[PDB]
Formats: sequence, structure tokens, C-alpha cells
Amino acid sequence: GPQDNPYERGPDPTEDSIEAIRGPFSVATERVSSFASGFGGGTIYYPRETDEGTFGAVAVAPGFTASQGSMSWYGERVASQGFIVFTIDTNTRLDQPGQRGRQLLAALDYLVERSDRKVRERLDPNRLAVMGHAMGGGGSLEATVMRPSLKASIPLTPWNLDKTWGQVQVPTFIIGAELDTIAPVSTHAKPFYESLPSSLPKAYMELDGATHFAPNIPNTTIAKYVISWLKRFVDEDTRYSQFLCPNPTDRAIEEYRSTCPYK
Ligand SMILES: CCOC(=O)CCC(=O)O
Ligand SMILES: [Zn+2]
Ligand SMILES: [Zn+2]
Ligand SMILES: [Zn+2]
Ligand SMILES: [Zn+2]
Repeated sequence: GPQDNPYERGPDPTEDSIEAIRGPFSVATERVSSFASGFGGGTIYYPRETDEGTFGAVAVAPGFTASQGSMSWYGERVASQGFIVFTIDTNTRLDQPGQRGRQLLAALDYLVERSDRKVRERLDPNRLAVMGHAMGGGGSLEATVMRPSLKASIPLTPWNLDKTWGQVQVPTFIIGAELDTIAPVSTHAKPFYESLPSSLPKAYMELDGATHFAPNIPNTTIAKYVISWLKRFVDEDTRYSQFLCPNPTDRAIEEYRSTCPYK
């Protein structure tokens, strides 16, 4: 309840509520032409309802390789659970994970500093997160080392040649795709997960039979645990602990690793 946590939003969850295509909040959008010079723009998704309090925010980065598939589906799916979601446009000029990390941070800076007042009136600037696909997932990792005050990080089929992440202090949930040949889990996702501190709240979820572009298509297994991770760490909402610990065992999941329980 709200008494023990002022950041709780929405009714008490179930497996069904985390799997829902839309949560309890209706969602509005705001296009942004540019959030920083050189970095391009994106789309902000925000809950319309203000009567439960302000919300944390997640910036969402795409990958590098050409694909008309996108990150847009995360926008309303996640925002409708009570979050501000800023999907960042593709940018072929940013060809390194560190650049995508800086892009993620610039997007968050914009949200906090000078986004439309409708968004800022709904925003808790102290509770921010990053998520990204592929090189953008590498960027999520990079962003957390650059900004350890972030509340959560979700690298989706992440790609990064830097394999060492022992300095990450932000709760990190890595999603891998079994059949990924672009960011293979054996040399990307798994070494990232294993290098994160043993005392970090962390998880690794691998999707059975999934290709590299699985995160670009609506996927309930991804969504339900992304939602649960953001709830648990951006909102400190322990009502969502039930879905994260003990480890998920959904049929769609190849393997799950975690540092449960999350104190
Ligand atoms: C979507 C795949 O593209 C990436 O973001 C990672 C792999 C690459 O940089 O070629
Ligand atoms: Zn409570
Ligand atoms: Zn490193
Ligand atoms: Zn499998
Ligand atoms: Zn369950």
C-alpha cells in the first residue's frame, strides 16, 4: 500500500497484470525533434493520470544495424504501467556503445530539464532508468557506469566489446536471445551478466528459440519482466518481487540467473 511506499502506482499486481498489453494508466505521447544537438529526437510516452503521484522514467535506445523493426512497442506497454518512457530514434552516426550511452543520458537530461511541461509535471527526476537493444543495450551498460545514480538498467540482447562490468552499481536485468548471431549470448550477454557484481541486484533471462530481433516485436515474456524490474527498482515496489524471486520459469525462458533475494 501507499503508506509503506509513496512510489507505489496502480493496483496490486498479478501474473495477468504484468502480462497485460496495457496497464491501468492511459498514455499520451509527445514527439521530440531533438533532445540534444547531434543526438536527434524521440517519442515520450507518459501516463495521463496524475492523481496517484509522479512517475519514474526510462530512456530506451535502439540498436545500430538496419531494421525497420523498432522500440516503439515499449512506449505504451511500459508507460501504461505507470512510467514515463522516452524512445530514442535510430541514429546511424552513433556506431559505438559509449556514444549510445551518452545518447541515453542526454535523453534523460532533456526529460528532466526541458521536456514539455505536461511531462515534467508528471516526472520524478530522482528516479530514472535506461534500457536498450543491441548496441543500445551495450549503451545501457555504459550509461550506468557514467551515471551510477540510475535506478535500473535493462540491456536487451546487448552488444558491447567491453566485457567487464564489475563497476556497475545500478540494478541490471539482461535479456539474451538463444539464437542470436549478431550479439551472441556466449560472448556478450552472459559475460556481461557474470562480470556484474555478485552483490548487485541482477538477473539474466535468456529467450528460447529467439533471434537478435526478438526485442523489436511485442513479446509478453520480455514485457512482463521488464515491467516487474522497473517496478521493483525505479519504484522500490516490493509488490513486484513476487515475479522476480524465485526465478521466472516461463516456457519461453531458456535460462534464468539471478542474485535473488533482492534485499
Ligand atoms: C541491432 C544489431 O546492431 C547492433 O546494435 C549490434 C551489432 C552491431 O553493432 O553490428
Ligand atoms: Zn505498499
Ligand atoms: Zn569494462
Ligand atoms: Zn532453447
Ligand atoms: Zn509467475
